[PDB]
Amino acid sequence: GLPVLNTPGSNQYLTSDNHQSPCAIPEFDVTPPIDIPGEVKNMMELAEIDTMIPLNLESTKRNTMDMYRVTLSDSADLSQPILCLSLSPAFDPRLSHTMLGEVLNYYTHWAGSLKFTFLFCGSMMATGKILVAYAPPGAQPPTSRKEAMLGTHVIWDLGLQSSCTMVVPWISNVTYRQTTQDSFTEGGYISMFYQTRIVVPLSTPKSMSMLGFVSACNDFSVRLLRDTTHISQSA
Amino acid sequence: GLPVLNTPGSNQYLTSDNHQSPCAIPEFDVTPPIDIPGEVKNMMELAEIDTMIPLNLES
Amino acid sequence: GLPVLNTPGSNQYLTSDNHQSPCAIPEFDVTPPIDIPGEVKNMMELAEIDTMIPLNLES
Amino acid sequence: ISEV
Amino acid sequence: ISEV
Amino acid sequence: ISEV
Amino acid sequence: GAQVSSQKVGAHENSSTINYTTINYYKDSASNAASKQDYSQDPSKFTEPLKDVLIKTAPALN
Amino acid sequence: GAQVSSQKVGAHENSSTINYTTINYYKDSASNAASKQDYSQDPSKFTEPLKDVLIKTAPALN
Amino acid sequence: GAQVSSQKVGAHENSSTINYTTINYYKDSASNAASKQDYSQDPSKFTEPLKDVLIKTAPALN
Amino acid sequence: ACGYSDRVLQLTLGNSTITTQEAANSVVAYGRWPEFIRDDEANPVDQPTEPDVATCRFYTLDTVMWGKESKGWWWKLPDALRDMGLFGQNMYYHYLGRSGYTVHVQCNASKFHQGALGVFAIPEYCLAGDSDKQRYTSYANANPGERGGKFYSQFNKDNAVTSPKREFCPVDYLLGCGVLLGNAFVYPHQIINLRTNNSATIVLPYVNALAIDSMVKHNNWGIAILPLSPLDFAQDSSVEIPITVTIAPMCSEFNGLRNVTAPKFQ
Amino acid sequence: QDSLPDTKASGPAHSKEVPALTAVETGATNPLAPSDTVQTRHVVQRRSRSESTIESFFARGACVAIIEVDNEQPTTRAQKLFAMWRITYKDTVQLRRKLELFTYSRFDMELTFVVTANFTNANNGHALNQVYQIMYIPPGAPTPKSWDDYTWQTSSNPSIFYTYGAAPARISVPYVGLANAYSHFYDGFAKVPLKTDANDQIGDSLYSAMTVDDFGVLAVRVVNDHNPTKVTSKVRIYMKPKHVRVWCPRPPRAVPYYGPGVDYRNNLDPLSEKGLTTY
Amino acid sequence: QDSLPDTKASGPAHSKEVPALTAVETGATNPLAPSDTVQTRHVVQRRSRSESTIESFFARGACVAIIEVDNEQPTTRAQKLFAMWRITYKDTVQLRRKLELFTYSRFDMELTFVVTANFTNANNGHALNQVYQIMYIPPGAPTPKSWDDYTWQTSSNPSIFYTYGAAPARISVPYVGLANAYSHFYDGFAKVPLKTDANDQIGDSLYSAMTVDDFGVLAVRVVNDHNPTKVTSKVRIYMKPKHVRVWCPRPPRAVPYYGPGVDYRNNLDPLSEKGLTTY
Amino acid sequence: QDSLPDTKASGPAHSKEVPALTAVETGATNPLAPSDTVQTRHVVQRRSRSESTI
Ligand SMILES: CCOC(=O)c1ccc(OCCCC2CCN(c3ccc(C)nn3)CC2)cc1
Ligand SMILES: CCOC(=O)c1ccc(OCCCC2CCN(c3ccc(C)nn3)CC2)cc1
Ligand SMILES: *C(=O)CCCCCCCCCCCCC
Ligand SMILES: *C(=O)CCCCCCCCCCCCC
Ligand SMILES: *C(=O)CCCCCCCCCCCCC
Repeated sequence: GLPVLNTPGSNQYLTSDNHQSPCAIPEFDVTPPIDIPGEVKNMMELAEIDTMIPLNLESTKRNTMDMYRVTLSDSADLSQPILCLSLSPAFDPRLSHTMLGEVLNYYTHWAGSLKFTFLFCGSMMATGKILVAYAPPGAQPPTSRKEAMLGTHVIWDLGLQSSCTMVVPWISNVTYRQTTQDSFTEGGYISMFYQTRIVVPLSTPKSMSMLGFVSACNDFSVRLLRDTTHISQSA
Repeated sequence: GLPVLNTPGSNQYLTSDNHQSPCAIPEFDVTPPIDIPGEVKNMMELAEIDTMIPLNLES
Repeated sequence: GLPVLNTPGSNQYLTSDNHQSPCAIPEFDVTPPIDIPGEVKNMMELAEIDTMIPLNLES
Repeated sequence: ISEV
Repeated sequence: ISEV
Repeated sequence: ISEV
Repeated sequence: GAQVSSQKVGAHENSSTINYTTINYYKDSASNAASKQDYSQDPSKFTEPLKDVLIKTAPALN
Repeated sequence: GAQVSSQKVGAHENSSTINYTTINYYKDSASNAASKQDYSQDPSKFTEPLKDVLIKTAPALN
Repeated sequence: GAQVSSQKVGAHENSSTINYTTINYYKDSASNAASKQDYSQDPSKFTEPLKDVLIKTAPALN
Repeated sequence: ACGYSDRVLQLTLGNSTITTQEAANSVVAYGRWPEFIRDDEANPVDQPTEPDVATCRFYTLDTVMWGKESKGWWWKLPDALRDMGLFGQNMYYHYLGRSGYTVHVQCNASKFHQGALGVFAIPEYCLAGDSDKQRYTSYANANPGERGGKFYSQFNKDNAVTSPKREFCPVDYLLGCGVLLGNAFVYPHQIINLRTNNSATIVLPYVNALAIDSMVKHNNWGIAILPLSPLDFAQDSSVEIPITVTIAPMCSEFNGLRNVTAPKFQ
Repeated sequence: QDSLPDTKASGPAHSKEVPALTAVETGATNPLAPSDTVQTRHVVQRRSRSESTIESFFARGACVAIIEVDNEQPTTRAQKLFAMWRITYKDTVQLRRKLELFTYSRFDMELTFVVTANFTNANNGHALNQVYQIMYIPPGAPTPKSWDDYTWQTSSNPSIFYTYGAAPARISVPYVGLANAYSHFYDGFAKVPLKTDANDQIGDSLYSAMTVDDFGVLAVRVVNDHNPTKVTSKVRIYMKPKHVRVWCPRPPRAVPYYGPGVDYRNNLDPLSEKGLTTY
Repeated sequence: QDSLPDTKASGPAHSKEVPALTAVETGATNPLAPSDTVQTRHVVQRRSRSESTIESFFARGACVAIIEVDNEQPTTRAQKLFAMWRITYKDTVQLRRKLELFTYSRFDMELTFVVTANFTNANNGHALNQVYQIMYIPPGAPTPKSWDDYTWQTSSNPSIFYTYGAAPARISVPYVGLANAYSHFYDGFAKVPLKTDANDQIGDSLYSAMTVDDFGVLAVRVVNDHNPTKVTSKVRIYMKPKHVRVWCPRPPRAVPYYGPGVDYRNNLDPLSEKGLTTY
Repeated sequence: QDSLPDTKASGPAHSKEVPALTAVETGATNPLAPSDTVQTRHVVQRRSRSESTI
């Protein structure tokens, strides 16, 4: 009989443990694998895929097909923002439910660069120039193109190439931000403005939709697995 | 005394397990085998043998 | 099943012990260190530093 | 050992 | 042993 | 083993 | 006296040949666990007990 | 049959490469713990499923 | 993967160098016990943070 | 060299050829071209039927109309092709069948028209139903054939407990199955944005937990077409343009031959 | 090493290469990095995706079932002297949603059983320690009718004999699927209605359902004969998928589950209100 | 070897080298040894600083929390059927002061849980052995509202299932900080008030506080359904910093702590009375 | 390896060899495989009789 001494932790059960245990069905003839298309090796692969942003969560638009549609028009008040959004990929209502936001809600900490791609779904005869921007945290959130210009930005020119990508570069104090809302680990502001305006000819629709997409750049990573607030069950 | 930590499953009994246990009759002189005709190595051998079907199960 | 015999001290908890235990957050991506100025390797280093004596403890 |  |  |  | 064998790996992690180790702690072979590595055999003594076993493409009765 | 691997050391004591040892006690691979050393892959089958995959500095539509 | 080191022997029995053996059972380095073999350092960064560190037999102010 | 382009393609299968002057490249689902069951992955031991050119060719389904009110359209495979020529016959004469597909969705308009269609290829597209009753959608209703099914802007529960309709009630922003449409982009897809392209071309591998299966009992892929951005033209508040879906079976093979399956579709 | 790609030092640009412009209609996500649209410095990147590997994401014991069983005097009305549970990850929502981010899966399974008990009434004397039998009954095997009928003899079915107070019971199960992968979704039926059928009930199946019993049941009983005083016990089952592989990604469940299928009924409104130009 | 420097034999001196004189204004401590000012003999020094290494100084399990939880009939008023604790070393003073001899730190942490219980009232029958669930809830995760609501399903959160009477539960945690080191002190704020703000509440933060939840909470419950008779239980948490590294030394706390920050309120008089020329 | 025999690819037949006919009176079970009476494809058989050993 080998002399042993039981250490603390003995007979406990840890949900996070990794240990061997007896096989209840010994010598079972396992069905072998076949090469199924579409295998995933890591959850971040899903976050690298572009999904469509619910940018429009206004009273009558939310939880409707229109939540995905931002309206651009040849007669919009050019002084105003087209859209304003907080860089909080797991928490901000517009981002939190995208495939990115959803994967991030199963984790506590995120890090890395994000990229926003916008699609112009107007008629081909419609032209226009738009400014999309990102302001790192710490100052007044941009209310005018003038302020927005000073931060990271892309001036998108509408044309044959339908879509434009703005990269939000990882600019942070902390090595990893929280997935929850928190001023200490905040990420900044995203805003869009008209650089010139939407110009159409006659007999052309003067109002149209813009669609938006978000996904993570190859430097993106997440840690500390947690349960999501996005699902539950009653008694 | 070797420091050990009891893992889950400890002190359980699984009908399907495969473990060593003390021999209640030590040094017993076992009767050796003889070559008996008809040894079976696997249950499927019995399924390879033709048996007659009760095809007619009428009242 | 390896035959073992529990020695005294078994299942106790000693505040001064040094033992392994399961990691509650497996495969966690640890933030790496950076070279911060002022690292201390031993408490006696602090005692080698001159500090000012409260010599006058009169009423 | 006897590795089979 | 198999040291990987 | 690694005897140090 | 450690005994080492290869497991037949059914479902594989996203990580080859995997092994397991066995050691007998008791002198009586009865005390031992089951190896479960077992050899199979011919059904012939049951399925074809014929004096002159004939080949399947030929007439059973000749 | 002992298995030896290197731990990825996060926080380091004021004391290099550190190891851990694994031994499988069971014949069924199902009974085994998780290796957790896993290989990663290309998002490509998801992020770029194109017949003619084009290079990012060129026009997507040509 | 066994790790072997020498104990610093304080009180000695009427019986040389004595050893102890360590094996890590877990993949996460956090799970590991403390080595307690730790390197010491110079108080200098604290006791003498001078641009021109001067020698004790010479005047501190020159 | 010469003048070749992403936008101009020719697809030829059997005695059928498709030309497109305004494409947006083409997608191969999961990076996998259709292939036949390999001997080391085979399961039914019987010599398969491989009809080749007679079945692996372009079958055009009935055209649908896209208007300002259109909420979306959906189809299931193999079901949409169940009555398409010799493919249909092979499908119903055999217990087992596997097949990949080239999917070509067509929708042209004009430089002054506007709108955007999301075209999605979903593995195992399980849809939600009518009722309080769970998993109750009838076979005849789950399977529209060539006709396809439609999407809805909101969930209307089939109320008549006495004689239940036993139909699907697929709400558009929930992809008809309880998830959000914006994330449907993780599925193999293309977008027909009218200012950019006439069509979508998605090549589909056979995807399933098995190397082969009952085509009559189980649909492998679902084709969902939704207006990501609504149709619009000049000022005409009642615009309508056609959407035409054309599909080709690829590397089709069949096992387990016997008398024909005649499903009751009433 | 599993660290992510280092950021490259990138300078100003005046060129005909335009990474910022693209066309999502193609079906592809634009592969851009910060250096493609802004000036970047060199960063030696040390971060890693170790905790988001499929194994790591599922490497946790999730509560899938609470089986309640009683130990008391066998009266002659519906009692709980033994209980049965259809093995599934679907009686609970949390693990179900994680697995459902994928269409197909393959894995071995670890079942860990936490067993708690208590006294029902103020007092009828006490109870000696209980031993619980958890018998797995594979589809086809005789199911128990009584807490101590012959089925509990378990001569071929696997049974666990758990002693109250002992460390929580644990077993591992192989990949036992009839197919090469577990189908988390099945767009089909187990039967087809045919024109030549007598009633139309004959060809009727549940939509999306495969086999009737699918994986079988766990039968639980207290092996102890009853005390004078009643003891209620609960068996909490925690399952962990190990040595996992998954295929074909799916969008996460956005609205509450309505039974085993994809059906929805209410709270179809997951998204909050937020003004288009409000940060 | 880790023994200290041997004392050197030193003789008489009549010289221009003056080790005894110095100038503390420079900022330096005079590096003198006994041989610099007195005649010394040779001593072969065997003493060592082994027990004052950072690891050794912190290598001990310190009580950081007493979480009280009850197991009893769910009535309809504020009960303790489950409890939550914000993880910190600051609810206790002893370890807090040791760690606070340093500005920054890095370490893995060992948590050891001692669980005691007892009967509240004279008598309502007895209780069968209890199993305790300690669930870690990371910042962001759904917090429990009820002792048995869905959150306790713990599908991704780590939970410990402790059995009463078993050896005290133990786990190890990695270095989980958002920064390259744990800041024991933060001279700053989580928000800045800006001139363009609407109310001035918007930019207001607690001085020296970083994130709101910082490390999350431990949720504790008794998994057992209630007996007729009530059982009160207490979970004592002992934490030990292991594989420790510390930066920038600080003066020890001299007056009693007044909450999480450096604030003082009373007993600002640590020093005794003693006459200047009294030994 | 303990996997069962692979199914062989078998084609059409017009011959004097008749595997389908036999005589159970002999006491023997007819050793036929699917390829003896139907056209079969090649299957690399991976299944095993491991769980039915005594
Ligand atoms: C759709 C339903 O859920 C699943 O897909 C699903 C769920 C669980 C899963 O595990 C396989 C289920 C059968 C196993 C479960 C439990 N088993 C045993 C065996 C012996 C004992 C004592 N206790 N349990 C052996 C067979 C595999 C798939
Ligand atoms: C200023 C506050 O105190 C600290 O600085 C401080 C305090 C504690 C410390 O430890 C990290 C805290 C989070 C840990 C603590 C407990 N954890 C767990 C995890 C699982 C279980 C079952 N139980 N506990 C995992 C996360 C790190 C820093
Ligand atoms: C062959 O077995 C030699 C190698 C032994 C390795 C250590 C074995 C430890 C267990 C020994 C059990 C002794 C039982 C009396
Ligand atoms: C390979 O494993 C050979 C070396 C073995 C060293 C001793 C192992 C002690 C544990 C053996 C467990 C046996 C389980 C039946
Ligand atoms: C290096 O460690 C190889 C030598 C191993 C000697 C036997 C070790 C016995 C303990 C193994 C613990 C395995 C934990 C999963």
